[PDB]
Amino acid sequence: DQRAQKKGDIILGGLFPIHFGVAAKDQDLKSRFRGFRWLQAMIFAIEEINSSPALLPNLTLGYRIFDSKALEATLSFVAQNKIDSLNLDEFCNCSEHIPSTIAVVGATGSGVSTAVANLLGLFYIPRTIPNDEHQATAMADIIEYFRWNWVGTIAADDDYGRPGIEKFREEAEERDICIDFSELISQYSDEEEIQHVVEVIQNSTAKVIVVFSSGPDLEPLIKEIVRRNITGKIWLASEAWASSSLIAMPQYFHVVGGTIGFALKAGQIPGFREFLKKVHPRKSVHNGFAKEFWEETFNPLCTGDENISSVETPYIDYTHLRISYNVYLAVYSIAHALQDIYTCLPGRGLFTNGSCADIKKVEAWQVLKHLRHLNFTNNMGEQVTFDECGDLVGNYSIINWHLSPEDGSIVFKEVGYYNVYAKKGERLFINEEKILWSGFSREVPFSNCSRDCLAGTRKGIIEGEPTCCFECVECPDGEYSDETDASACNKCPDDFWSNENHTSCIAKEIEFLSWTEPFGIALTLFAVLGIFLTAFVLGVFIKFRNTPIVKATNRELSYLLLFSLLCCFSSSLFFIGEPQDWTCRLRQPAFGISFVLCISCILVKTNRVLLVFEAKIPTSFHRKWWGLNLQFLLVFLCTFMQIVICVIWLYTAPPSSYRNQELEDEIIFITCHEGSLMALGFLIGYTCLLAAICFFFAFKSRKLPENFNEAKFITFSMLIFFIVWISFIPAYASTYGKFVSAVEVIAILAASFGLLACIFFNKIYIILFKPSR
Amino acid sequence: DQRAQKKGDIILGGLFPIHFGVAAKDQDLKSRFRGFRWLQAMIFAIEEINSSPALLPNLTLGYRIFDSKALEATLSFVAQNKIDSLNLDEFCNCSEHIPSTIAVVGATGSGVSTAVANLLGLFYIPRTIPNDEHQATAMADIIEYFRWNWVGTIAADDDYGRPGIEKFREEAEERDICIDFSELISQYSDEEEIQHVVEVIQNSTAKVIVVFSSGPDLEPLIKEIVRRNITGKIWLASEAWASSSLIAMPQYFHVVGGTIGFALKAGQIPGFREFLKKVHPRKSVHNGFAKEFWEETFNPLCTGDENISSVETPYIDYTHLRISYNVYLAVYSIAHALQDIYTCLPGRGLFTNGSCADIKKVEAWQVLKHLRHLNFTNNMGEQVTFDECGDLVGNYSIINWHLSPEDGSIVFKEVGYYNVYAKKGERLFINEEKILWSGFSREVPFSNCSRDCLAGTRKGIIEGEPTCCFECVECPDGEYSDETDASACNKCPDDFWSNENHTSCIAKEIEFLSWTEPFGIALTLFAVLGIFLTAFVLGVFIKFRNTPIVKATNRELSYLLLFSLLCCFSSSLFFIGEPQDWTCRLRQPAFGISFVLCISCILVKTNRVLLVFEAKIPTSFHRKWWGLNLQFLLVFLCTFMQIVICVIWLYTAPPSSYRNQELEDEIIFITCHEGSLMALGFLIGYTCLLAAICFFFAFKSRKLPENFNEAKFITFSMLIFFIVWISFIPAYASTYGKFVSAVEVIAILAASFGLLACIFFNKIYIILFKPSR
Amino acid sequence: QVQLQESGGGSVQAGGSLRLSCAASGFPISTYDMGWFRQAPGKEREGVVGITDSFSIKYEDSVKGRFTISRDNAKNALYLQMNSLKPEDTGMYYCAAGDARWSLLLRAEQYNYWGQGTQVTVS
Amino acid sequence: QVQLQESGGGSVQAGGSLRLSCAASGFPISTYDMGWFRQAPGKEREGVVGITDSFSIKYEDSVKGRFTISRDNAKNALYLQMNSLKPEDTGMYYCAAGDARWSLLLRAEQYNYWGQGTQVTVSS
Repeated sequence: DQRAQKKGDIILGGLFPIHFGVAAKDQDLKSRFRGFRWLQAMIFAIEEINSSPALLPNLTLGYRIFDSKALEATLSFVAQNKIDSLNLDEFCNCSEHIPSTIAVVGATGSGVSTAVANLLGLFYIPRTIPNDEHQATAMADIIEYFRWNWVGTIAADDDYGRPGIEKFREEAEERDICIDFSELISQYSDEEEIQHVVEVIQNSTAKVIVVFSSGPDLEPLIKEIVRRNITGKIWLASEAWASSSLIAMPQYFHVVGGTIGFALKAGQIPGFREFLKKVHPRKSVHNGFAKEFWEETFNPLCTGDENISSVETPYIDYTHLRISYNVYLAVYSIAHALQDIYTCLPGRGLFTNGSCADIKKVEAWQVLKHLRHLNFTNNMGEQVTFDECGDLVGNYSIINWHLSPEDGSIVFKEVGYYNVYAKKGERLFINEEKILWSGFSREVPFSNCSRDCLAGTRKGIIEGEPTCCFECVECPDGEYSDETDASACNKCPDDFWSNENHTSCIAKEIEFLSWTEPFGIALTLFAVLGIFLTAFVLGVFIKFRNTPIVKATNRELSYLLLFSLLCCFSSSLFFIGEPQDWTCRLRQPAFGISFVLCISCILVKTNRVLLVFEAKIPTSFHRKWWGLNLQFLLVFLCTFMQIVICVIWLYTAPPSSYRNQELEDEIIFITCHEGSLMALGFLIGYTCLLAAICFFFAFKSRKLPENFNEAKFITFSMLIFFIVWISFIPAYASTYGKFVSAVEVIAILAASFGLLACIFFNKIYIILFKPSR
Repeated sequence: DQRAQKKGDIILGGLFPIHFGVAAKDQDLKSRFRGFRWLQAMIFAIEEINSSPALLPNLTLGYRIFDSKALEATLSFVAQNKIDSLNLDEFCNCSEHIPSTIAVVGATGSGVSTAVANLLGLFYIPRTIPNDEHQATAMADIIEYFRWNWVGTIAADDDYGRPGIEKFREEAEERDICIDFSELISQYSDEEEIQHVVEVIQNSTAKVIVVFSSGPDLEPLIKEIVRRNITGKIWLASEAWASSSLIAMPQYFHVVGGTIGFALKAGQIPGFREFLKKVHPRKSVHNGFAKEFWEETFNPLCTGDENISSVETPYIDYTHLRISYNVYLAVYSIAHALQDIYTCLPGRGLFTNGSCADIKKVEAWQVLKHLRHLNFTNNMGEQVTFDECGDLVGNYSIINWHLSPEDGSIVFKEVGYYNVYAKKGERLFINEEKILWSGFSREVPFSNCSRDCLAGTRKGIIEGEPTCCFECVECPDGEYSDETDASACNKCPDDFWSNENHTSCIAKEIEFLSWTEPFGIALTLFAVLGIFLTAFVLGVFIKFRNTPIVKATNRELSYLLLFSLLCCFSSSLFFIGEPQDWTCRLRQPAFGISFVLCISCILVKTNRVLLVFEAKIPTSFHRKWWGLNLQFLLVFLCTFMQIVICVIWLYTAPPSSYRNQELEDEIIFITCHEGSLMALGFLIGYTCLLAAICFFFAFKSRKLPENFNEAKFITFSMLIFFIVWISFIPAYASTYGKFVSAVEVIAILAASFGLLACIFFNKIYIILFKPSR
Repeated sequence: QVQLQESGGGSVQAGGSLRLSCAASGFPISTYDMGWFRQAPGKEREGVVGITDSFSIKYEDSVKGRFTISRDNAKNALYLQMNSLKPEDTGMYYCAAGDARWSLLLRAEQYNYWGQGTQVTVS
Repeated sequence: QVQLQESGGGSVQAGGSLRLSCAASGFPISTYDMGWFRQAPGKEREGVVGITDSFSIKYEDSVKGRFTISRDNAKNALYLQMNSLKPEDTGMYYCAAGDARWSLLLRAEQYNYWGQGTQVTVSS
């Protein structure tokens, strides 16, 4: 409801939205503020228009005041050009006059005047105070390069402190910032309740934090935690304009030390004291309602001559008022714009109606022109161009606090030289190093909730819980990733063991049934002793056969016994060695033929010791063999059926089965990998049946005494060795030992040694007794 | 920019937002609308206040006009009490005067005036036209009880048609309504493009549909599809105020017939023609800008005497204008509220400031009072109380269309009597039956995309596809739900077969090794013939033993042969029958003892035909047996070791194994379920070895001629029957046939028949030759 | 990004029990609590119950044991079980999300978010 | 009730490929699509490509051979893959929602919803 016409038609008046009521403003600011800033603005104006050559010498000076508030706020916003355009009231003898109000203070408090100015076309935002959204952007900009995931929040009842917390709420998610707590502190807070929230603070273990509390609001907060003396704590004191003012007590920085906070350096107003000294009781021709509030705040029963010094010096608490400096800069910018349009080029604007920028102004549309796209360079600050989002933004002094043992106080460091606006850039401009607080501890090495676990692991996530907290769990078997903290766990090469990562390998030692290890030595010793005894029995045989008793007995019998032992032992030697498919083709028929002809020699010895008889006729064959050819062809027919069935399974399809080991996980052993070998089992069974034959001829040998009782030994040795071989063959066929050490080899070598001990030893002794054989 | 002060300080003026420009309104409505409704309102006002005893005789009448539009719309909204409260302009000799404007038309077009009235405190929404949100609610309310899932959508460029489509978009999801298409139709649309959208319409097969097109917009839509003659189509013509007006051509209803659509019946204005006839050229003392637009729309070079009839009769197209009737009702309600406050009780309102409802009004706050909580009962409609969401809502006439062969047109049926507002309720009030359109086809039996499949099935869902479309897939085996379309497929009782649902059963026939089926008959015949031959051999034995040759031979031999055949056959009989655990305890020792003592009789017959010899000494036993006691005790020792090992596995733990069948799926056959029976196999092998013994004594019998050559038959029968039994026992032990029909029973009965044929037949023949034995 | 819904508005006698469920849309209640208040139509809004950000409750003498409130961060939902209520338990139940104090939630006028105000009549 | 965010904004060469992925929030794409247009900053908005809610696509004369558009109902998001691009790739990709015609979507002003308009300056 105030109305302050002043030097020039541009009249910077109207009700100030910062005041919400007559009583509010009377007992909030004026009772001890009090509207002196506009007096300084008018000084500067009258001092600069005297400097200027007739800047705006059009209208006069006059102050008339009459003090929700929306009705009178808009009514004081009402100029006179709006209510006299046509307005043909027969009783209104109106005349042309144009005032125009621009200044708005406390715009955040009341937005109805802003809406009115929007609808009328006279919108003028200069809140001239920089908004807290830029401070939230700055706190985010210090979030990224700290390289830390979550952070805590503390707020208060301040109206300006809310938009920051909501903005943090909608910006945290897209760049994984987690919030553990965000609680309000009032002017007075309960004791046990504050203890409860701080207790859940230690419960949360969210050590990094940002506080939006004001000075008197944060003073109790620094007070309570002194009692328990937990002092590893770091803060982020935003909007810390009054840095170390209410926290200046000693032993407090033992808890609240090392805090980094934003600040704005404010240029001191030249002669502020003498600016405020001019107001005196009842010598004031202008601003009569300055006089009324002076009367009503100092009730006027008495006190009609006191000065400001006589009053209780109300100019110590506010040495430099933020709103005063902001409106000072705003009015300076407006005056500079007025000077500019007084000295602008001859040219026109961009708006169709009201395009009259001359010595006489129409609706003050050039002022917004010079605000939007012109520099200011006022009050030794070098201000940026006025913008809607940010009016006048300077370099934010991110101050750091250091304890001073020599002074017992806090020293400030301008090491933070940065701003979020695009005047210097969107990137980093902060100095991080060469500072300390009881050591180098602000890096907070354990600010991340989860650690970098060992390679080959998924940072398993709790469902419905922020991605910051992850616990590491081990990748499935046979799969391992190289670098740590790998979400895409990948397959690992099969060349290493579990190697503290639970991996798998396929390349290991391969059993070739012969190695430098002692089993190979033992089997080689058995083989060489067998070969040596075969050589010795060959020598004794060649000794026996040199005598002319040859062809009086059957030399072919012993000759084929020697061939049988040689081939059966050759099969035993072929049994060991590196196993492949070609070795199996060279081995299996050899095994079959060795078995069948060794056993055929046994049978031909058992059935008839002496020569066979047959008819004497001339045929294709020779005559001297005296019937041995039938025994030869019987053994031969066995041999054929064996090798022809061998070639039958050869040419049809090579006998290769699936590659199998003892265990597919860690054991890689090459085997025969041939197959079931049904016909091989059939011929083995036929050989066993042939061994079962000629038992009764062995019995016809047990009755009669033959050649001084040698065939009985053959008979019982037959029995015992055949039964032991047939009892130990399925153990080899079933037991796992065949992989580690073949049992068939030892079984067959023992059987062959027994078979030779059946007759060779006995008749060697006999010929040692009687050489005539 | 119009300003119409009228009878009473309440002045229903201001710029009408329905007009967007001077040229717009000049060449859109006034060129042939033209603002005659307010003249009728002022008529009603003047003769109603003549009827009333001085309702409001305070202020006079006066019309002054001067014709975005926001600036002048708000400027005409500016009264005079707002700009004279303090407003101490030294040149403004203002005086007190209070107008107040309420009426707003076309509020949806421009909302800035609504915001101005909100901020000032003079908010007055009477859009008086009912909004389309209620129509969307109505179309939903007809969605539910049709019991159909999805529906198609067609829209146009109409501004009012959008909010319906978006509202349907956010309400469809929570109650599974699927949308297949929603496309816009302009004033002119391309030909091949429309063919393309209709082609994808047949592709979608979404037959039920709702259209938001206006009359001239939907006219081409009904036009194009005539060419191809697809005529099974049904529509939902919303906002069909002009029902069957642009679609009235014949053969069109062959395609567009049977459409149900909303409508609002509008009461005819009494004397509308004579209301519009009063305007005449240049005899009009008031509304001078009615004169200006009459001059400029009939350019004034000539035509200075023509009347409305002389002009091309512009009152045929709009017989009843919706906006005219709506503003008529609104001004009637306002006048009735003014009459009420003129005749209200002595009492006060709810507001604090401006609480002066007298003959003199302050800011028209009682009018909203009587709108919010008072009835109207105006224009024979019985209106409901004015509400913010719905101002004045009547019964929605959901009209149905019927082809009239006798008239060749469409007859309307008010069968739809419903509204969405809470005046009648939130539930159904619609008549559905007793109507037809080429039959009873509006139920649309196949409106659901998926059918009710057979019981026990998952309505399998395509991922990322609406739940309306589901395809049915068969539940896992052994699981079946009773009723159709069961998501929670549940287990079924095991008492029925697959029964066209792929179920499982466990209750089937159980094989008890004996049944009325022919296998049981055959085995019973074998058993009875065996019993008969045992009776016959018992008779011949009692014939043999009556002779005094007894005790000259061994009667015990034949007596124990008879006992052996009896017990072995009793074991064979016990072999069949229902198998349980107790039967197994009574069976297995019986089998063992039968085997061992039958074979012991065989052995004691083979080893020595005549009596045994031993020393003659007096002992505990008697003397006449002549050494038979040793044979008795040998058989006895076999019997003991058998039954004592039986009791050893009895008392330690009952011999019960896991319950197994041939196949656990469909076959439920009770078996012995005893176990491996290792000791049983051991004793069976020992019995087989005992059979292998005494071969050489059978040979000492082959040499000497005994009792006229009877033991050789015993010997070869021994051989053949023992080998056949030992060759057929493992076939029974391995073949599945043991489950369907026991093979051990036939094997043992054949063996016993052979064993008796060994000697009994031969010596029966012998005694038939020589009775002396 | 504050959105809430209410479910469980029915009618029971004095001895009847009532189930009330509140579900959020994108809002994690771990970051901040949500207050539930009772306001009979035609009268001012009073906070019968209230939950702090932590897992602590603040009741009044009219909801001793009769009202149970359950909150969990994972499901971002609130549950209210009422047993053996006094006959005038009829009223409007309102949900709010907005930074406040321990006792400032009992008065319940500092919340920025405004709920739909579902009306429940039990008698 | 429709929200969207841009991703994959990087600088490539003339022959390089650019990937754009945008996921809708709180709005299923079954009811209607989400059109994408390319505006050179400092002038009027132009629609290079046009999506149809019936899974149809509409391209301008030069789009063939360099633009691929992917959209599905299950995942309710949009992919834009570019290769063999024109040398002057500087521009802003604007996303719009709202029922319109084929020519109406080509002009691209009938959509009621307005996106934030994230811009990437390839300048190659």
